[PDB]
Amino acid sequence: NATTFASVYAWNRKRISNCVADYSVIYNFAPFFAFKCYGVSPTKLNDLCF
Amino acid sequence: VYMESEFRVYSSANNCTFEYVSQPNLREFV
Ligand SMILES: *[C@@H]1O[C@H](CO)[C@@H](O)[C@H](O)[C@H]1NC(C)=O
Repeated sequence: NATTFASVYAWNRKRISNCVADYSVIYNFAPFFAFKCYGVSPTKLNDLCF
Repeated sequence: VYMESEFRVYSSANNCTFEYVSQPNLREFV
């Protein structure tokens, strides 16, 4: 939901920890052009822990 | 301190993988 994203050469990174990783809120945004996952499965991503 | 305007305990910054905040004659600790 950020209003401005950084450029690709100066990409900004945020750390997510000590919270409830509810990935279901991501789907409320616009339809994603690409949602390729590697290793992890988006269907049961909430079931695993990281 | 000469309030508490200096934190020269550390010299630089790094990963900073974790952060936690809470409330602070004999006080034992383990
Ligand atoms: C968050 O997304 C909504 C649309 O899903 C948008 O209307 C809103 O402006 C966004 N928030 C910010 C702070 O831009």
